[PDB]
Amino acid sequence: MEHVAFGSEDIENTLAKMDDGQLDGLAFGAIQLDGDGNILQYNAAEGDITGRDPKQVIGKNFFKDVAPCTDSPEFYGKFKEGVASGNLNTMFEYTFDYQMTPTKVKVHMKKALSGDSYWVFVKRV
Ligand SMILES: *C(=O)/C=C\c1ccc(O)cc1
Repeated sequence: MEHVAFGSEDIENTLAKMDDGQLDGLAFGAIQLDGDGNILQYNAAEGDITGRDPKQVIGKNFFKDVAPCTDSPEFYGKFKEGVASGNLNTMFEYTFDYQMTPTKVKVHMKKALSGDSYWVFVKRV
C-alpha cells in the first residue's frame, strides 16, 4: 500500500512523485482532471466505488459524460470557481447515484502542483 492519509495537508507534493501504478496503491479514490473537466488519471480505488473501469474513462469529461451527479453548484460549481480563482481546497460529503447503487462519500478537491490540473479524492463514509 501507498501510505498516504486522505486529507493530508501536503498530499499534492506526495502524489506528484507517483505514476499511474503508484496511484493504484492509495487507500482512497483519486481522480486527476484538467481545468475543463477531462479525466487525466483515475486510480483503482475509485473504480472500486463507482463500478467504473479506469482505462475506459480516462479522456472523457467528468462533469459532462462520466458523472452527471456532480454537475451541480454543490460539486461542479465549486470546481469551476476554483479553476477560475487559481486555488481550490474543499471537502464535503456527496452521494453518487448515476448508473449505480446510491453511495455516500467524502469528497476532497485540491489544486495540484501542476498549473492546470486538479485532484478529486474519494472515500467511503
Ligand atoms: C455521479 O457522480 C456518478 C458518478 C460517478 C462516477 C465515477 C466517479 O469516479 C464518481 C462519480
